[PDB]
Amino acid sequence: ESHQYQTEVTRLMDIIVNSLYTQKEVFLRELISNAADALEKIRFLSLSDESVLGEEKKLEIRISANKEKNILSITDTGIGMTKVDLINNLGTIAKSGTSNFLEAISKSGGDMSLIGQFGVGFYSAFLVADKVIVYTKNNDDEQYIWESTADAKFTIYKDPRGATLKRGTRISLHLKEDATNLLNDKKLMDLISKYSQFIQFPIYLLHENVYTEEVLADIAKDMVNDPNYDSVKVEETDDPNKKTRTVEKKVKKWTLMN
Ligand SMILES: CO[C@H]1[C@@H](OC)C[C@H](C)[C@@H](OC)C2=CC(=O)C=C(NC(=O)/C(C)=C/C=C\[C@H](C)[C@@H](OC(N)=O)/C(C)=C/[C@@H]1C)C2=O
Repeated sequence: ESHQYQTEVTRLMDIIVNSLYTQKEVFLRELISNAADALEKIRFLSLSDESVLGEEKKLEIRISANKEKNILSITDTGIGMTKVDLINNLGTIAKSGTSNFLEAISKSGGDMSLIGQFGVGFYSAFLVADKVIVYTKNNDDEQYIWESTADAKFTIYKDPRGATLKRGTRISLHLKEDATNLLNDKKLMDLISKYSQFIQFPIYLLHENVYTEEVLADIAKDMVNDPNYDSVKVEETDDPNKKTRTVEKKVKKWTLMN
C-alpha cells in the first residue's frame, strides 16, 4: 500500500459519501457501467480473434446477494485485470488528484455526475459497503484478489483457490448494517431496471423462487432432504387427523433483467 493512495482515496470516499448519502443507491449504476466497459473491451477483441473467449463464451453481468453473510456481488464475464493493470491503474488514481476536482465541484454546489467519466466511480461502493473484495482474472495472468477497506486500506494478492472466474471480475460488497435493504428482491429489481438503460449486454439477477404443493405427511418429511432446493418449509399442525401438509420449496434462480 501507498500513502499517496490512502490520502487521495480517503478524500474521494469522504466527498462521494458526503455528496451522495441521500442517493446511496447510485453505486449500482457505477458498477454496472464499469462491468459494461470490461465486457466491451473483451467483446471488441473477439471480433478480431474469437479465441479470446476461450472456455468462457458468456458475455454478461450477474447480480446476486447473500442475505446471511450481508454480501452483494456484481460479477461480469469481461476482460478481467492483470496484476500490472491493477497496480498501474491504482497508481494513476493516487497521483491524479481527482479528489481536488470533486472538492471544488462539491464546494460550488455541483453534482457527483462526473465520478464515472473521471474513473473514480468504483469508490461509490463505500456509500453502502465498509469492505469491497474484488476477484479478477485476465487471460494474460493468474486470478487475483483486491480487498479495499473504508479507511482507504487495501491489499492485492493471488487467489489461493485459483482461476475460479475463468475470465472477468467479481465485486463483493460487505454491506453496512445501515444499507441491508440492498439484499432485498424488490429493491434490487427496481434499481437494476433503473440503471440498465443504455446497457448493451445482458444483466441477470439471482433471486428467490417458491414452489408450493400439497404433500402427504410421510412424503413431506422426505422432501426436507431434497438438496435441489435451498430450503423446504413444511406446514406444522396439532391435528392428528391431517394426512397432508402444505410444502414450500425455495430455490434461487437467474432472471434476465434487460
Ligand atoms: C483495462 O481496463 C480495466 C482498468 O484497468 C485496470 C481500467 C482503468 C482502471 C480505468 O481506465 C483507465 C477505468 C476504467 C473504467 O471503466 C472505470 C474506472 N472507474 C473506476 O472507478 C475504477 C477505479 C475502476 C477500476 C477497476 C474496475 C473495478 C474494473 O471493473 C470491472 N468490472 O472489471 C475495470 C473498469 C477494469 C477495466 C476493464 C476506471 O478507473
